[PDB]
Amino acid sequence: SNKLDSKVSGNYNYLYRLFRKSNLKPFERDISTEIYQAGNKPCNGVAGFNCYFPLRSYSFRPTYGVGHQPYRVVVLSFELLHAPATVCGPKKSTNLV
Amino acid sequence: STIEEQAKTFLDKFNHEAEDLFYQSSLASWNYNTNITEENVQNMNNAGDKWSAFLKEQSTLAQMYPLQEIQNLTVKLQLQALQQNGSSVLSEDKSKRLNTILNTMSTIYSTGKVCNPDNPQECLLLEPGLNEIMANSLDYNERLWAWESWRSEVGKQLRPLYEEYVVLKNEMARANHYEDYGDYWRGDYEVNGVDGYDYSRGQLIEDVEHTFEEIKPLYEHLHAYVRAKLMNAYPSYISPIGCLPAHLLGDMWGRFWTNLYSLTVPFGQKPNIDVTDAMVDQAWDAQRIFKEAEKFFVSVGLPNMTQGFWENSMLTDPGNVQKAVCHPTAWDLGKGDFRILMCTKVTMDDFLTAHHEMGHIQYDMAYAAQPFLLRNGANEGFHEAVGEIMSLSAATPKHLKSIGLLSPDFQEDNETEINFLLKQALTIVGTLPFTYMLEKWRWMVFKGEIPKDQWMKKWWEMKREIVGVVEPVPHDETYCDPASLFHVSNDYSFIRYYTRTLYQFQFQEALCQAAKHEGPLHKCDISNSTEAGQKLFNMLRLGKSEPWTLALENVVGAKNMNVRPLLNYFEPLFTWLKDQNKNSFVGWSTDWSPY
Ligand SMILES: *[C@@H]1O[C@H](CO)[C@@H](O)[C@H](O)[C@H]1NC(C)=O
Ligand SMILES: *[C@@H]1O[C@H](CO)[C@@H](O)[C@H](O)[C@H]1NC(C)=O
Ligand SMILES: *[C@@H]1O[C@H](CO)[C@@H](O)[C@H](O)[C@H]1NC(C)=O
Ligand SMILES: [Cl-]
Ligand SMILES: [Zn+2]
Repeated sequence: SNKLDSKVSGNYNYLYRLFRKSNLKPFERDISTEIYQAGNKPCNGVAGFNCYFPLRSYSFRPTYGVGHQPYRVVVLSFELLHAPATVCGPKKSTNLV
Repeated sequence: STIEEQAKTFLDKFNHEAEDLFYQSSLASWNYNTNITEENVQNMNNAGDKWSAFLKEQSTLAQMYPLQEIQNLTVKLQLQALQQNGSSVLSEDKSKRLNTILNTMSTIYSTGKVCNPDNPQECLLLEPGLNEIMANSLDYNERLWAWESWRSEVGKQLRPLYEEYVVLKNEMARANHYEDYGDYWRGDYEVNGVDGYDYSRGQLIEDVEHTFEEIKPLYEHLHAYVRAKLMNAYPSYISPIGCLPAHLLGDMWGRFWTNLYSLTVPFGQKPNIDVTDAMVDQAWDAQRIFKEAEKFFVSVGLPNMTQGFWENSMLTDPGNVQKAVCHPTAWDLGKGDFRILMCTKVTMDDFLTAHHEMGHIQYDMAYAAQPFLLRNGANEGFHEAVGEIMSLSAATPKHLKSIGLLSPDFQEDNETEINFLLKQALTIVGTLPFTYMLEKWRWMVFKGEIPKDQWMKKWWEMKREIVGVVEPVPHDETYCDPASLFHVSNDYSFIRYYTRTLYQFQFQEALCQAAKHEGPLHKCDISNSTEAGQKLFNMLRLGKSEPWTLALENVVGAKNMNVRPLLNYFEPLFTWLKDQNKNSFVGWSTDWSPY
């Protein structure tokens, strides 16, 4: 995505997580922004120094090189359950002779 | 919460914000250099210091943890090698006094101011007016006066600058219990803490003072030949048994005597050939100058530039309707952004300057794996070390003759090569007598070694004992030298140019590892060298994680540097000098003077 999510002023909308003390399990969504910290305290106040909150941001500008210019990734995970099959590929037909 | 986990969980955020601050400062540092507007003057310096506005209180918040029990040397090389010690320790008034004397030591000195003290009708400056009389002259009304004309006009004005700047360093050195404030310059040079692959603390004299003992017998081979090359237009002042004056520089400070090649031109009004401007009749543009620069990297195997390189770089001159500057600088703005700034035109003299600086951004793509804490040279000289290796690899006959510039009707004659090899004879040594007289001045004198009675009376006799270049007019303390230099005024350590010339040939000898050629060593090119394809790939990506001590072990494995690989490449030049010392001055007189 070159001319899609690139702002000269700054594309600070796309946020991501740089710090998380707990490791992951598949298909887990993490939207709760519990404030990470490196100090033995319950983050006195609301924010500030020694409370490195886990939400960070990106800085996409439209003159970066590859590896830093943003990409749009989507995964189509397939599953087979005990329910009857409802989604399937296309079945093309022929003429009627 | 151990300190090792604390180190990485602070330094990840530190480099993540550091690359953002680096790009926010690099935008202001680059858009000014292409677009000179009056709004850009306000908009570049506030944002180039916005990286410093975070760093001047964030570095103190970075080494707020003492890093006592750190077991991984990578993050300790990240933090402890970049301890920004400054005005937060001693004072803020004395530091701003140093900032005040930095205004008058570098900005007022910049571009100079030379007025004619003889007549007011001649309003001529340093570059506008003295160079056209310097270029062609025959009498001695101004030429021997031209060296001390800076001492009589500007050399008397820089007198309060000489003492306080050299007696401030003892107060500057006693901050963090270090022995010198040159250890702040030696901060990347203090590498103790690993097993064997560094330089020891007691090995510093063995590292520095011993490496100059090998190139000194090579200086006397040209000190008996270039000294006798003044017999063209130098009457009644310099005998051939004596030495050279100090007005044979080309500029006012003159840190090299390389410009004596234009003095020793045999036929100046009748050129033999001109192989440089053979591009003009075929009329290539500035594009093909840059298309072949990465094809030189394709032939060795180095990867091509990104697709965002040929549209944002400087390929055409903007001119005066779009105000810009023409400073040749390589640029690594970070996060995969690669571009350059260079005074490109239709000429051919920029080809060597382009091929000298194209290796800089190829080096910039080599350390792209580690973050900005290690994204530099391992010393001050490794940023231009790979740039000075291929700076002499562009004027090779296998690169210039193969494209079709030479004439096929000319038969191969071995007698016409007397003037082809005279150009590179004064390039390699011509700044090395300048190196060792600056190596002694400011290293171990600030710990209580120079009192008020030997400020400059220790300085003057260093110029004639080993260097040799003698003064033609006697001086005193009113004739301050080092405030007139270009590198001293911004306190540049001259250690990178001492290791610049040495560290090229250890990898320049690896281009021809079979039998050094298929014949003589007049030709050397990297056109389809598949043995040098993946040879330098593991040489250059290491950066700072292994320091400047053992950065020369990737392909050869040498512990130190010697000038023994400088012997095989200069074989037509060394046999041109070994049979010359038969009638020149033998030894050296310590009291010879041209007055
Ligand atoms: C030390 O740090 C580097 C880079 O952060 C990492 O690659 C390496 O695995 C670390 N070593 C240890 C023993 O944790
Ligand atoms: C670099 O040069 C090669 C040819 O050697 C070419 O295939 C490639 O597309 C070039 N790179 C770019 C970004 O155009
Ligand atoms: C390049 O060099 C290698 C080894 O020196 C050789 O095998 C190969 O044929 C060369 N290729 C060309 C096009 O000269
Ligand atoms: Cl000196
Ligand atoms: Zn350079």
